Amino acid sequence: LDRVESQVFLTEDVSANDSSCDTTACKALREKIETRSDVKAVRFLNRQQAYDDAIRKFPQFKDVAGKDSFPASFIVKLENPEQHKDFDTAMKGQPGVLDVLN
Repeated sequence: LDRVESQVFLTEDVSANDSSCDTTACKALREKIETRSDVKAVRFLNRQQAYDDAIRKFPQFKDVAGKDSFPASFIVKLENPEQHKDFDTAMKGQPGVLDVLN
């Protein structure tokens, strides 16, 4: 068990109709994250998965949310939980990054 993971949400261009992070922008951002010395692993959650996860927890949005109104993200494992503070800051300053949680 990793105690914490970082979730890096992507702006709407990065993830558009991209189910597996196969577009130029998504790959460019993944590579910028993966090659950081403080990053252990990265996995991608597409817009469809983000919708399913959100609507599961908040069905109230069902009538107003389009199938792509929930941002995609990278779930990132760091080498240790202490590394999350400066990682978050760095990620928030990356073109294509919407927000960072945890």
